[PDB]
Amino acid sequence: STIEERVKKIIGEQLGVKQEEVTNNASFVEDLGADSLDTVELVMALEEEFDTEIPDEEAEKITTVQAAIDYINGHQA
Amino acid sequence: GSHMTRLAPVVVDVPDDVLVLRVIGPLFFAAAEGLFTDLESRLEGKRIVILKWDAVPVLDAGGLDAFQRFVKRLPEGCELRVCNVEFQPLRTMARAGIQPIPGRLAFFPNRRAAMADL
Repeated sequence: STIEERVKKIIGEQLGVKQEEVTNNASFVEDLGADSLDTVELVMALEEEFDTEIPDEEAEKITTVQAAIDYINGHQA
Repeated sequence: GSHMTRLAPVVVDVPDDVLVLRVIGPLFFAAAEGLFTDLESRLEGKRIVILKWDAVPVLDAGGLDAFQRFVKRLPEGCELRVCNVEFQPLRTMARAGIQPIPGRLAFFPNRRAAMADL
């Protein structure tokens, strides 16, 4: 899979929604039925898969599919 | 201690056996110790205690320890309800595997949900 596909796959798994619904625009809470704990677990799963610690201030902004994709691609240091 | 982590009154109509407070400030060990010790003195005749944590930006390992001990020590028939847990404390508690405890500890997204059976 591509990185974008991998991010979407993980979002789908963590939030328990079909891959079809994990569109780039989608907000975890407003669109994909997530709550704040689902969101925390989702960030944790991204941290583990991509071998990176995400600071709280930045993690707090990962609230949509695109946001997650953008952070992963953009923060590889 | 500058008493910067504190319990604040909440203006809401509730039964006399329900206590609703905000926690304002970080729950680092030392501050948490003082806050939960204070809270324990306010529990007489209370069936439900609701803590809104919107203004708790951080919870550290010792602060969590203090929270767990506070919960362990709650009187029989008194349930702690915590709402509006922010990202860092929520991630901290998730990593620690904190779970609700029937009749003793429950979590809610917001005050409305925490007060829905009232």
